[PDB]
Amino acid sequence: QVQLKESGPGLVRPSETLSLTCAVSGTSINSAYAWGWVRLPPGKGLEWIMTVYTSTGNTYSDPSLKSRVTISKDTSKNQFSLRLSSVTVEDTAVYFCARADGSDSGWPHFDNWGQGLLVTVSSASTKGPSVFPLAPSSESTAALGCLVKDYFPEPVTVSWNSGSLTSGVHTFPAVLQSSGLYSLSSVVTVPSSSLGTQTYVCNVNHKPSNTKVDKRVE
Amino acid sequence: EIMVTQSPVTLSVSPGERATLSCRASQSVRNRIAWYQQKPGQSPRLLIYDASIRAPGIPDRLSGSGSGTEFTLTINSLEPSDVAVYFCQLEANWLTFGGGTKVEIKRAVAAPSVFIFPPSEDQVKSGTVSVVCLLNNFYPREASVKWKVDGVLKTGNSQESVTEQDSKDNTYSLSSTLTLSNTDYQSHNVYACEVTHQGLSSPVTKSFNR
Repeated sequence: QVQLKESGPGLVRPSETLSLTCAVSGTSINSAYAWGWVRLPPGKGLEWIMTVYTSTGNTYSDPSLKSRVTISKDTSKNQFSLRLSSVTVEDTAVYFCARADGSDSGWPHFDNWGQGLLVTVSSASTKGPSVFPLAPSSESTAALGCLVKDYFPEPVTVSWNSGSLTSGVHTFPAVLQSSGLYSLSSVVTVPSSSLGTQTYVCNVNHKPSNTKVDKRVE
Repeated sequence: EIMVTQSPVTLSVSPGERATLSCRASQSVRNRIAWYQQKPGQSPRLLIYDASIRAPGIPDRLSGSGSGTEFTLTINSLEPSDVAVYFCQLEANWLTFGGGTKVEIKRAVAAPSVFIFPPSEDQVKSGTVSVVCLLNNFYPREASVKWKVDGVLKTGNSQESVTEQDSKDNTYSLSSTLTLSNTDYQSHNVYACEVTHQGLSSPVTKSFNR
């Protein structure tokens, strides 16, 4: 009965200030016990950042980043924002905002999380991907795919036949190449007898670069 | 100063059996532990708060317990919908989560289907070609992929990626990409992908010319 939605830039230059806004829908923000920010670094679990309490406005933050983080609250917009300053590349993570509940004990726990927003910290520029088809060499099952090469930053969306084909599809997580750019594959297994009577297209979407490409695979 | 350590890192449980996850606090914290479930690409969902209280909507199969320093999350009759990462959280003003525990179901040994994809013709115009080898639907999580160009081993020039455990058949897929320059790709002939896996009696090799 409460929905949270993170907002902010997906790419931030180093040493700048990351500003993320958490829009709350369903209830008043001050009707909640407390609100918090938690991020998910690559190769790391959940790491709590800040927590603001409604009745007092008091803030608690992780000591390893105390002077670099603040939180503002706008009751008119029914939202609260997180501001991280002097941002380094260590701050690249998926940032969530969540509602806290103290139960009878008064100790906080999160009961409602937002979608989460990926923020990459890099001085690199936004780059669109190159999409190449993946077909076997020129046997009861064929493997078709698309290679989404050299894009920045994450993420990208890949669907097959405009979401009409889901079975046998495997979209692999992206791999960070040593060039600073990402590349992933998205494969699908189909009956070999259907290759002549069935078209297979991959729908690649890279919102950071405003790129959209559909590739016919044969 | 209080730390919460989870154990084990990965947990492999047969379908219908019991999964027992551990969360150890460095100091006695009574019942101030909350458990969360997080699936890949999704937000964390609250399972247990105050050590043993189920969140609304959480089935009776899952139940938390423990007081003091050691805490346990139990998943009885494990379901394919239970494959996720589970976090325990210390309920304090200075919050802190555990490292997380990945849970997967146990399956019969499944051999992988090995496919290899020659680079498209528009790749060579770019100056860089990428050949992809696909390992599709195998249960033993780890395999060994080897790239051989004219018999020369070239594994350190590739990158691999593994998808999550499938919700339907409970297998894993792997995709390796060997990235070379066009001026180096045109100077060699045979490009082979050698796969070693538990479900294979001998290594499987897929190759192509040109």
